Amino acid sequence: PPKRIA
Amino acid sequence: VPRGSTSEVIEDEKQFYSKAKTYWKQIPPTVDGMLGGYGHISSIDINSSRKFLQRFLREGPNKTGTSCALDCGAGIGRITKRLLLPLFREVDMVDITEDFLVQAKTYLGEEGKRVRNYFCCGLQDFTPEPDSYDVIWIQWVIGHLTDQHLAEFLRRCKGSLRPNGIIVIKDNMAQEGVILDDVDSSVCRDLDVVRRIICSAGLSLLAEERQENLPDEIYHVYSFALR
Ligand SMILES: Nc1ncnc2c1ncn2[C@@H]1O[C@H](CSCC[C@H](N)C(=O)O)[C@@H](O)[C@H]1O
Repeated sequence: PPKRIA
Repeated sequence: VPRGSTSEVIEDEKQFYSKAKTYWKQIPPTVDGMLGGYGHISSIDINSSRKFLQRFLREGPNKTGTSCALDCGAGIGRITKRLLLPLFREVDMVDITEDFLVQAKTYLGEEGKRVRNYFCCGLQDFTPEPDSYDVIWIQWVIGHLTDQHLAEFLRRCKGSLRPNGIIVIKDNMAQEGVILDDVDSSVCRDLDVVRRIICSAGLSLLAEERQENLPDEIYHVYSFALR
């Protein structure tokens, strides 16, 4: 999915 | 040095695939599950995808047909429902997670009667029928395949396109390198890596577009149309 940049 | 290939970041390929399968098996079969807590961005996404696709549906020598689409990593059918079913006479879905394909039958409602094949399979194990699809839509799943499996899958996809058919990839892109997410067991690759893989598969770019109007904190998302 779309996701927060780690 | 940034990493340029999955072989630099995947310790154990069997485990890379098995962890991902376990992860999706425990996600709710909902839009918010498909979008990792970002279910609210779905309409922004679908609108942009529609505009993007419609560039290929104009009349002319190269017009992409509207008989059949393939939704890859389809999950419950978020994209099948809102983008593909309205535009394609039939749609096939492929996903690794059986619970999602079961939910799709409820989620898609009456229009879901035009979903023809529900294939429950990893992309890495899936060979689409030759000369079958006008559009092969691959969204928010390429990170689940190794570079070798992704290149191979794209080659098999190429052999399944009808005349004037296209493949669309829409996915998260890293600013630089190849970045492992060890929680969902996926990778995020930079645009150079993705283009390299596309080229390796004997495919060419028709168009590339950054997705606008996304939350600032997430990976950039791009669409590629290929043949
Ligand atoms: N190796 C693999 N082969 C096929 N599907 C996979 C896979 N690894 C993960 N998936 C599927 O990929 C999906 C990611 S969620 C995204 C769902 C859909 N593309 C959408 O944008 O709404 C899940 O449905 C999950 O089961």
